[PDB]
Amino acid sequence: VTTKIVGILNVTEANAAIRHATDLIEHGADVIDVGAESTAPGVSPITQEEEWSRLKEVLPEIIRIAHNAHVEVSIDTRNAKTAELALKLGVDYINDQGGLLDPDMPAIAAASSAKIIIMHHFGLPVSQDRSYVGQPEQLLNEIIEWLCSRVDTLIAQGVVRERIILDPGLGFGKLPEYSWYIAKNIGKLKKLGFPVCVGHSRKSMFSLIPVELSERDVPTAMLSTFLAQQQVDFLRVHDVKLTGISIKIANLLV
Ligand SMILES: Nc1nc2ncc(COP(=O)(O)O)nc2c(=O)[nH]1
Ligand code: NA
Repeated sequence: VTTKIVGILNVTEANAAIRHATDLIEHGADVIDVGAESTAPGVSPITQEEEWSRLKEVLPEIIRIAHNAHVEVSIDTRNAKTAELALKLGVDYINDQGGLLDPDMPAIAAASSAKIIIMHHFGLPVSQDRSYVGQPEQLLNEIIEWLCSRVDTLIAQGVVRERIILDPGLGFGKLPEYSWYIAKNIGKLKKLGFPVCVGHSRKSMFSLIPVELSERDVPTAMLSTFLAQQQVDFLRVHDVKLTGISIKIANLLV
């Protein structure tokens, strides 16, 4: 099971971010995903310029410390300019949570040879007015078509096919029942032949198993084990130690 641990580093103090990145490295992260725009339901969006001013103080040291430890760095942004600036600093992935919502994102990814995650959503920020209703199978078919259209855009604009990673965006306009349905059927997304990233960690989908937000890391790890068994290529998680345990258990079940 080649599943990589993508440790979440939210910077929404610079010194505290460096300490968190260091702890994520020491507990076994394969990638540090650095993000400065909270996408939580009540959050109003910040500008790309404000986003970058939060990142530019921490990203050089995080990149140095991670690369020194042979850990990669991902930039979690919907803005092509932020991805471009982060790429100049040396990050390894664009985690394009907007899924080419910025029309300049393909040019940035292609001109940088970076790996790119594109994540499905019903618009950002999330809204209860923009939420899927209907048959769960049809939702999965829609997510696949939405992602495939964006894959085509990237390849046409010069992004190599091997560098594209697909993420269904659990929770983004997806009520808990639908997010579990997608996770359970993640193999159908995997059958497209692209690496898959899943971001289930602490998500409101766990409200369905009455587990409140503060206690969700252990339930997250239970699902992490299942996702690792399905050969999901990247898990975007808060607790890197527990996720390492989940992947080792999946390996022992092969
Ligand atoms: N690729 C990807 N990126 C993401 N970025 C942010 C969040 C929001 O979750 P957080 O508030 O816990 O960071 N979820 C995802 C996700 O599921 N996939
Ligand atoms: Na590296």
